[PDB]
Amino acid sequence: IVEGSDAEIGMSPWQVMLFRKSPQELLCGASLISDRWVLTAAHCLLYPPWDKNFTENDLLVRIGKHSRTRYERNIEKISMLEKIYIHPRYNWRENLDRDIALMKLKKPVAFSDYIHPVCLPDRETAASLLQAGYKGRVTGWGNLKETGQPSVLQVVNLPIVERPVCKDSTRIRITDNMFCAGYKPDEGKRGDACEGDSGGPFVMKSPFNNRWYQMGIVSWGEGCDRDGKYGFYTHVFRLKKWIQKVIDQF
Amino acid sequence: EADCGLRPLFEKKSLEDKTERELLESYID
Amino acid sequence: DFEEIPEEYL
Ligand SMILES: N=C(N)NCCC[C@@H](NS(=O)(=O)Cc1ccccc1)C(=O)N1CCC[C@H]1C(=O)NCc1cc(Cl)ccc1CO
Ligand SMILES: *[C@@H]1O[C@H](CO)[C@@H](O)[C@H](O)[C@H]1NC(C)=O
Ligand code: NA
Ligand code: NA
Repeated sequence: IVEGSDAEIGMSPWQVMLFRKSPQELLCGASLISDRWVLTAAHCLLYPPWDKNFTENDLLVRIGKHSRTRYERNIEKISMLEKIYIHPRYNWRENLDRDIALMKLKKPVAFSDYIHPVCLPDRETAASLLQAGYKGRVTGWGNLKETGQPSVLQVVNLPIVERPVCKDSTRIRITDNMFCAGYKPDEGKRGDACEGDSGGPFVMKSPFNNRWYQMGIVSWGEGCDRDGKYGFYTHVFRLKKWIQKVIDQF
Repeated sequence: EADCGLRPLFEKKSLEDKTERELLESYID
Repeated sequence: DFEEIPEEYL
């Protein structure tokens, strides 16, 4: 996260770290959506242009974390993966359309002050909140700058951007399964996701019921925190039927 | 879950985090 | 740069 700040303790108790076993390193962010299911970006698991194709046994899920590198004894919980499900129409070839994946844990994780699931939006909450100017919050342990690394989880609040501005910022074909967020050059404030934040959540706090909803998944950008560029996020509600199909089936 | 999105150290105790108000203020409808 | 995690998690 570029131009963010240290998270408060327990601020994002749904935040998950995807951790590579060998070599031991941060792979991506992710989020906890129930005691057995974790949501992330498909490109965290499958991205052939970078020779990325992880299997269940390559990875661990670390939940309840704050420190990036420390083993947070008695706080974090480490889970193994039972199964990965990648969206069948995930478009890694072109533009990362439908950049979404689910991971089922081998065993349920116990909730605590530091571990708690985020809500997924329904149509109404999405309609109300996914509007240009409305701000969400992005969290992760990725790089502090495009070209270093944080001691603890970082957080930044960013406004959703009008779709024409998103489109006009890039040569990539944007789809309805994406939205973009970030400040414009003239707005002064800044901030963005960056390498390592992939797969983490873009959340909004509903003013109707005071619950946090995951509206987006950190997907792609052009550099990090560049003037005139924006971060692009998977539109979770637009892909919720798939999410529900997977959870209902498996 | 019925309890989703409510943080033990914040909403469950009626404590606010340092920047959530920034989000609320942007929700102008 | 990462602190070792318990062996049980393999
Ligand atoms: N005209 C185009 N070709 N546009 C599309 C480029 C997409 C690419 N951008 S990148 O190569 O700049 C990623 C990157 C950034 C910094 C350092 C190394 C790589 C990119 O973001 N990704 C490639 C696959 C993984 C993905 C990625 O790095 N996502 C992380 C990310 C997410 C967000 Cl929201 C903001 C910024 C970044 C990250 O941008
Ligand atoms: C990725 O991994 C699996 C097995 O290792 C394989 O079936 C698949 O074709 C590989 N490449 C993909 C999905 O693009
Ligand atoms: Na364009
Ligand atoms: Na920018």
